[PDB]
Amino acid sequence: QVQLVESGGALVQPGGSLRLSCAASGFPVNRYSMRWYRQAPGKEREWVAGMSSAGDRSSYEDSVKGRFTISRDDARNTVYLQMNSLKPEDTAVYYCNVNVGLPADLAWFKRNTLNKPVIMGRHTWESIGRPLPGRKNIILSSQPGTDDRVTWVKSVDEAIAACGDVPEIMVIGGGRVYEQFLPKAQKLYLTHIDAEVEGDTHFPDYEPDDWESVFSEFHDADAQNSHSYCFEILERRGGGMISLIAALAVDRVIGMENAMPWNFEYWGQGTQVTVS
Ligand SMILES: NC(=O)C1=CN([C@@H]2O[C@H](COP(=O)(O)OP(=O)(O)OC[C@H]3O[C@@H](n4cnc5c(N)ncnc54)[C@H](OP(=O)(O)O)[C@@H]3O)[C@@H](O)[C@H]2O)C=CC1
Ligand SMILES: COc1cc(Cc2cnc(N)nc2N)cc(OC)c1OC
Ligand SMILES: [Cl-]
Ligand SMILES: [Cl-]
Ligand SMILES: [Cl-]
Repeated sequence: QVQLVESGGALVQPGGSLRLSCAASGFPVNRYSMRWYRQAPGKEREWVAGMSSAGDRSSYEDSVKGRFTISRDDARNTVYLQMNSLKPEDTAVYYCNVNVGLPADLAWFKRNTLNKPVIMGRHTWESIGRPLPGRKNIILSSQPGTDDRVTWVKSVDEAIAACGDVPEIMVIGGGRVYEQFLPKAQKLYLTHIDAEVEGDTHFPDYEPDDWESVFSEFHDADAQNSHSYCFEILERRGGGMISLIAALAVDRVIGMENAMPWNFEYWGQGTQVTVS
């Protein structure tokens, strides 16, 4: 039922302007984070621009910031991309992207990680597929890095060193990374999702008795959030920078086929912009 339909692509002269539209159906655009991507042949797709669900933050890749501006039309349930000072290298298929299923968890994750360094394993980096704005992104891999926009490290010790002298480091997944950082963690930020879903990755088997809950907030399933969910912050009974943040369904399920099973990603059909 969720549909994203882009229009507005055209042939434009260098230095010209264009406005793209994405007509959305099946969800209200002003209540989800929305992103634009583009892809030219022989190149990987790249994130272009995004706006947070709350509408209080927008982010752009360096080559388009200022030139491009993202906007959401409430009455038309449509997302726009205004594009100025267009260059031949802007030639690409442009399309919108949205995650649906549990937007409250993604807002909670953003609120609790902005302006902190995040550490993730290579599989989680591939699943997210874009640098998280406003955070230093640190990727664990035993192999050389493959993206200049983030910091690649080859060990737990290198990952922590790359965070520098900060008050808090957020470890954001996935299962293998959580297993190694849980014994160093002083705090767990957990979203518990009341969903029975198949998983191939689980959060590590921590002992609830060894943790004290200092924050607990219950929420109901609603029109946007498919299942009841709760936010919890635990502190280790009896100091350090490391915190884990994770969303757990029933039986500590966190992933399936390199995605979160309660999250559904949708992509538009694309519209071709040609600058010649
Ligand atoms: N909150 C949630 O519910 C979350 C769920 N997930 C889910 O987790 C799943 C992925 O988790 P998982 O499959 O365990 O993969 P991870 O995301 O933990 O990444 C694993 C990779 O990280 C690298 N790595 C791990 N430890 C080290 C180390 N000490 N030194 C160097 N490199 C290291 C290796 O990369 P290499 O092979 O290149 O060496 C390894 O293959 C996905 O389904 C994702 O959706 C992810 C994040 C949050
Ligand atoms: C920002 O979008 C994503 C974020 C995360 C990590 C994550 C998401 N939610 C919570 N509570 N903790 C986390 N560590 C994981 C993701 O997919 C695995 C994401 O893409 C949907
Ligand atoms: Cl969202
Ligand atoms: Cl990207
Ligand atoms: Cl290590």
